[PDB]
Amino acid sequence: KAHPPELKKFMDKKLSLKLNGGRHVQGILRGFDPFMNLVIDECVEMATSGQQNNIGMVVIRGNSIIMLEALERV
Amino acid sequence: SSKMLQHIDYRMRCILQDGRIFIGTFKAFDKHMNLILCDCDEFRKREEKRVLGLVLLRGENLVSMTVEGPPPK
Amino acid sequence: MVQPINLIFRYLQNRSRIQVWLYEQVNMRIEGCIIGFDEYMNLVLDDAEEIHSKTKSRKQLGRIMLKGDNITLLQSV
Amino acid sequence: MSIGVPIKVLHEAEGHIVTCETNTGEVYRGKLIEAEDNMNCQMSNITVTYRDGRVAQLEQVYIRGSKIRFLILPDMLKNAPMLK
Amino acid sequence: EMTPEELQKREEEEFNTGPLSVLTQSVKNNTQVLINCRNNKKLLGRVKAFDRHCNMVLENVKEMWTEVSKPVNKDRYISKMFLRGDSVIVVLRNPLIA
Amino acid sequence: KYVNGSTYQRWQFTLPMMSTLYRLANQLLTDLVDDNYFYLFDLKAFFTSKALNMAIPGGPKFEPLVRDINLQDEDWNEFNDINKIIIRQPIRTEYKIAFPYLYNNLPHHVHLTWYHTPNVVFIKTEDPDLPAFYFDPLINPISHREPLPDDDEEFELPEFVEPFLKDTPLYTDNTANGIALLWAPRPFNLRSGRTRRALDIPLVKNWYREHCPAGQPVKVRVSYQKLLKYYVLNA
Amino acid sequence: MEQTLPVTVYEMDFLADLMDNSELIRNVTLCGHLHHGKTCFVDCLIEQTHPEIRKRYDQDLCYTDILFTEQERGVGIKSTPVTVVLPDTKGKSYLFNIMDTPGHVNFSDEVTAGLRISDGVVLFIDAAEGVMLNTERLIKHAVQERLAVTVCINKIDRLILELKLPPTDAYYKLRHIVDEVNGLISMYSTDENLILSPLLGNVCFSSSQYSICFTLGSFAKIYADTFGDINYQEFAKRLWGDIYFNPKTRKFTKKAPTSSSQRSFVEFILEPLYKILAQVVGDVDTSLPRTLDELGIHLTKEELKLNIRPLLRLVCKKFFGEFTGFVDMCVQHIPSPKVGAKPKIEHTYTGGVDSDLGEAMSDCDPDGPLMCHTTKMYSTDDGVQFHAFGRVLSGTIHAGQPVKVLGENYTLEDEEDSQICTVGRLWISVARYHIEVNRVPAGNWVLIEGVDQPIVKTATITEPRGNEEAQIFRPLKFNTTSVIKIAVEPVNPSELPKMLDGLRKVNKSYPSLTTKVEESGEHVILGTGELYLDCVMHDLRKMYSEIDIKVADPVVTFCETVVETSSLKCFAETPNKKNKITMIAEPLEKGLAEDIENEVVQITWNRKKLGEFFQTKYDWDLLAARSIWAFGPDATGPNILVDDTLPSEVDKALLGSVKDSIVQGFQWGTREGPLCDELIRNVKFKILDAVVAQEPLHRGGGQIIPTARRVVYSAFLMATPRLMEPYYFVEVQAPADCVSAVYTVLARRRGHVTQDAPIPGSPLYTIKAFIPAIDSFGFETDLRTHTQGQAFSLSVFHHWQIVPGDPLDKSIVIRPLEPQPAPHLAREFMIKTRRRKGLSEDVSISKFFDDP
RNA sequence: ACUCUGGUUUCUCUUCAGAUCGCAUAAAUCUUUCGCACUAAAGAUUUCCGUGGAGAGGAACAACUCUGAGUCCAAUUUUUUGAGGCCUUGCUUUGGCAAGGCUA
Ligand SMILES: Nc1nc2c(ncn2[C@@H]2O[C@H](COP(=O)(O)OP(=O)(O)OP(=O)(O)O)[C@@H](O)[C@H]2O)c(=O)[nH]1
Ligand SMILES: [Mg+2]
Repeated sequence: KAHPPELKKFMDKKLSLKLNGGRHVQGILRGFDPFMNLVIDECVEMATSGQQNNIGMVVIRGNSIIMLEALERV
Repeated sequence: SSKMLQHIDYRMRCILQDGRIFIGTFKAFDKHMNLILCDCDEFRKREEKRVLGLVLLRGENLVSMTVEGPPPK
Repeated sequence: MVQPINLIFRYLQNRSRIQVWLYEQVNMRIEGCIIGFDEYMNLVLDDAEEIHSKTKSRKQLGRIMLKGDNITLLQSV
Repeated sequence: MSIGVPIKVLHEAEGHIVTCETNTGEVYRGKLIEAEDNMNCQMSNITVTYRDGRVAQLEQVYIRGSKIRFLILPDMLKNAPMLK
Repeated sequence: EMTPEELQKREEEEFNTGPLSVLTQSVKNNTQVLINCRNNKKLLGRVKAFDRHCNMVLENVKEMWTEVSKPVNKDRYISKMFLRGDSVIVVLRNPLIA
Repeated sequence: KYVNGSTYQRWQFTLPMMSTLYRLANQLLTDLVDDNYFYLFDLKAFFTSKALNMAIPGGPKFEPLVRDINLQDEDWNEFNDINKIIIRQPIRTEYKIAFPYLYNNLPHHVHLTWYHTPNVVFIKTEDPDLPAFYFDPLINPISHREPLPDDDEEFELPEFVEPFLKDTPLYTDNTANGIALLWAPRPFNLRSGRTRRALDIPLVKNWYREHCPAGQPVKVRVSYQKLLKYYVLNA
Repeated sequence: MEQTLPVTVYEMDFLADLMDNSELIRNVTLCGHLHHGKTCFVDCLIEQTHPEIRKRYDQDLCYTDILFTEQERGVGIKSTPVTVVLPDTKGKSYLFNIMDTPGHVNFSDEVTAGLRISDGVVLFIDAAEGVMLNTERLIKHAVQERLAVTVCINKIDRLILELKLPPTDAYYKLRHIVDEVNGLISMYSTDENLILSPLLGNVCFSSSQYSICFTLGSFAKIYADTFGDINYQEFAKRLWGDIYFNPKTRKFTKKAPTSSSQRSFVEFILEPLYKILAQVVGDVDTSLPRTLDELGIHLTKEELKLNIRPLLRLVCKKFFGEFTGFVDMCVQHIPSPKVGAKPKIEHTYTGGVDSDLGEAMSDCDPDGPLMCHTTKMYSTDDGVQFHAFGRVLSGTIHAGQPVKVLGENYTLEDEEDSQICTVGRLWISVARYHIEVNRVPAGNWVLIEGVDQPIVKTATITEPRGNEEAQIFRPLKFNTTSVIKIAVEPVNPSELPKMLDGLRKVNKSYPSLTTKVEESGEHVILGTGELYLDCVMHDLRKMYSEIDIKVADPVVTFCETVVETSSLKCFAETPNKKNKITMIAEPLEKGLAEDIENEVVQITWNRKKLGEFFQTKYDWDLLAARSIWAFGPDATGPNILVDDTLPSEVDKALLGSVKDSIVQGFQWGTREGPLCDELIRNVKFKILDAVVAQEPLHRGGGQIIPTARRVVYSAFLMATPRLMEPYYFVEVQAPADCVSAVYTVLARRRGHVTQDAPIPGSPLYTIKAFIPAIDSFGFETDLRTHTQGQAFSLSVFHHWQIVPGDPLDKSIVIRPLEPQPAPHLAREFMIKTRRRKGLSEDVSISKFFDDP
């Protein structure tokens, strides 16, 4: 009965994820599941050390996701 | 689950998982123990009372409910 | 549009250098060669290794079954 | 029998200004755009008070409902029909 | 689940062959059990019954927990307890000394 | 099961019983599915015509309700100047009943008739060997000719599900009869009712309430109009 | 407040709190054709939101139609607003400001008064009748007033219980209706982003007799509450439109399995609806309880004893439940009005969106400068005091708060049509009760007491002591033209003031009513038809003035046109004998009057785009096309004033010195006209030459306005003048056998039948015809009497056509009380109007010259 | 899924009923209007034919269908855990609290 999180507003958008342990990440959304695990293109890591770390396509478990901010205008 | 339908509109005190206190009028609940409390005042420790309003407390962070006062008129 | 477990299947099809983050453990991440997933994102890694951020002594683990309830983020290299 | 009253009040709070506290102590006040059965709140025009006291302006926010400690809804919904 | 059958006793095939079978042993052997539980505590007792959430009824328990001073280990004896089973780290049949 | 009791006060009938009673009373009923037939021929129309001292052609004729304005006694104002009046069609009696406030000076005790009710397009079923839901040839044909999702999308309908009444037949052997009972005159559109006296049931009241048929002699036409006259005086 | 309000499902504190959040408000006009189900749909929404307000079993509660003439006629006459709180499919309650508008085409103006204060439209379509006259006209008027258009295909039970169509063929009927509405919207709008399909949620299916109402999402949610695991929005994306269901792969395919499978709409929606209606009406006693058990409906033993139509209404009230598909449709597809404030200000505000107040009105904020706009005046049933009804577009009206009402003639330089009125009381107007409120924020509709005195039709209420640069909203551009003209006098002249009082009151009640006094002292009411003027006359004699009133015969207003250029170039000097103006009048090009009237051109454009239009569309030189001064009697009227004055012969600055007065005299001349003092139409007035006096006290004003009117009149009369007839477009809905009867009725009244086309999927035909409006008096009575009520006609104004006579023909003798033949009808129509007007017996072409 | 109401029919009485009390329609009387009153209209009253509801009383057989009430879920998203341990200050109600940094 697990409905998907309502995120076609946020598809192909530049979002900054907040992750669990005070962590942060940035990237383009590419999709989801009903469990809100997000797949991300052009992922820049953006740690608290201050230097920005690009990766690319990553997958983030939805358990660890605190918030999405759409940095791009939806 | 009439054990908390017995407690609707009673002014209840909800101790939370961080230790914060929600003294609010117990309006509604569900199977996940998400509470709807109206006119809810938060009590934290140094004492201060912080009025919030209609709090939708998610059930994950609720520890313990207890009655503070009878339902108002 | 990519759904995530399809990209996990593409990761094992690529047998990439998957670095997996941890829930609540921001210091230690784990490199690995991904082989298998399931319904609940449990991941087996062939040459997995612990990387700290203060220590940064990469310890080799072998093929692990890291539980789905512990991972945060599957990056590559 | 299926959906509870507080998620009906959360759906009734859409369009209004709700202030949601999350698990990491960050308080998000702004216009709740959409909310689901799980408490995933797409909100907008968000004033954010972090734990330190800093206030930021984040114009489009999607909070995962697992991390929500509570939401403070408008008292208009004290007269909402599902709270009767 | 691809086993939606009404006559579900696979959960004690779980308790004879699987991982939780270690405690049906102490349902039947009446053996002393050491439990490392989440507040850095130890619960040694004898589990009378349990099932899939690992919630156990334990009888005649000595519980150990240490305090800082730098740690001295204190004890308290409890008659008999219900223990919610997500509040464990590990469960241990106490070993054969002989 | 079918009546109140021995007092014979309330009846409740099965719709096959009401269908076959409707078929047995077919000769006494006009098979009108509307009251559009009684446009300018209903009670309000006749109350209006009595109030205006005007006679609808198929209808009754009364004494004047008010003393008439003699149009040779009014004295050529600038209002009733006949050199100002554009005559296209004669403003009939029917137009002053149909719009009593537009076409009458002094409409007093006058009744606004019901306007159009929408045309009940009910296709009576000649053949019971026909399905109850059937594209009858009275129905004009629909000459054939969309954001549809792709078939590659993974929407599945789950196993328990199918349409709501898939086991139920679309029509039964008494479905067209009940649809015909929807458009049946009173008392045949009922399935429960209160019992009436045999005095109280006029078998032919809705006969003179129709227009008098074509080709009738003058005495039956004045009989229709005078039956209407005492119908309207009663009402 | 605290007034005594009926028992309702919501509570009025929640309604007053949804009033503040203007994201949860839907200003909706329910508009459609006559008797297409709108009032019964509002009745269904009222029965949903009011548990004690219930429809009687054998007779439909209307609950709007609160007038006596509405209850007796059965035709909706005035728009009744209803403010309910309706829950959505997700359970979310939205405030709904619903305008139940009359679907009769004569009362089309009333729909416009609802279309102005609405952000959206629900177009109600009879599923049996399909798209009719007023559905096309309100599609046109709804996409032209920049409104979001949704469709409720009401009366789907007529597909089941009347036509007894198969479910595939009734799907074809509904699909044809949706395709017809899509074709009409693509006709009247260049945009194709407003495609109406039930897949989008734009189309709702309904039966307001039996309280059926579903979109695809709300019917899919019945499956989602019956079977748990299904997500209903993805299902609703598959339910309509040549998508078949494969029950072996459980997947919806575009390719049909088995070639005898049905569409998803027929299988999953229409066949359950048919089986519900067929099990109720056919098999109540035998097999209704087992299918009711299959649907989850249990009825009481008292409830199964009902007759078949109340039992149908009850069974579908329990199955479909609340009308959450209507709320789905109007929430997804009708703006916010926060979102809908900007097209509303761009379309209807005279300053536009780019003003400093147009910006603050696009924000729609309740803490803004007050910019209420009232389009309707609702009389209380004592008749004395009116209440102005409209929407607050910014700010908040308060009861007791003094306020500045601006009438329609208020410009920012002519500030005298304003008046500072104290707002007496505020009501949230539901139909049969009013919720008295202390304030009304922006986006909401409001009945206002105390602002009724300084306004006739349409007001902009602002605040005093601020908003000094506050302009009015545009007056209601109506769908049609009030053409039918009745003269009205009291029976006893001593009670003339009551009638005059009542005349003012019907001028407030009916938005396209024109009450004027002609030069003979004749009081004249203009209306759109005979039902419209019958209700106006009823309200005049019964509601407002309690006196007896003689009516004249209904006549029409004529227009005046020319057919060739003027014979001699006409001139007029002022009474100074300076300032000669020299005009000719020639007929406009074909379709140009339709372009000026339907705002295809504006004088509000710059000279470049206007000249480019007239060059690329009507073969004008850019010499002539850059020389357009004005546009007929109003800013959008069917005449043109051009100056062909060369700058060699005329000083162009000295001509622009008196351009305003020549334009004013031309507009007044085309407003009255020299034949019968009725509007000049389709005439190009070319100023050929213009002597202008040098010093400004010798030109201007009292000299050049009547001189310009005299040269407009003489240039008109020297061109060969013709009268114009209003022609009514008549849509007749007859049976197939009554078509030759409709032809016979129209042949006696100069009516030309355009078409007789079968209503596809109904046994009826539509005969579209063109009757003259002077020949339409009792036409619908002739038609419905001759066809024994089976044919029914609605006639609305279409165009003006030249009367077949010649009006300046003294050779024609007219015996006074005879129907004249066609070839001198214009001579009858000109002089009798002239007698009615009271002007002279004949107009000579030399009356406005200077030679005689 | 276990228990206690209420029934239905018929006969009669009493009272209310401007509700199509009647999906039918009479008669009398009075007043008014015109004719010049079965062949005529209005208003009002009354009587009849004979209703619905409520209340009450009798007597016939049904007694728990109905209207109600009392009476299968440990794997992300809530209820089968990221939990527990270290450091500085403000006060210590010398138990320690509050904030932040951590470590896992
Ligand atoms: N068969 C059928 N008839 C309906 C339905 N809805 C309404 N009607 C009938 O159709 C007639 C339409 O009347 P209304 O709906 O009240 O009028 P309207 O549609 O608002 O149009 P206006 O008269 O202009 O106000 C009514 O007599 C209703 O009894 C329907 O769904 N099915
Ligand atoms: Mg209506």
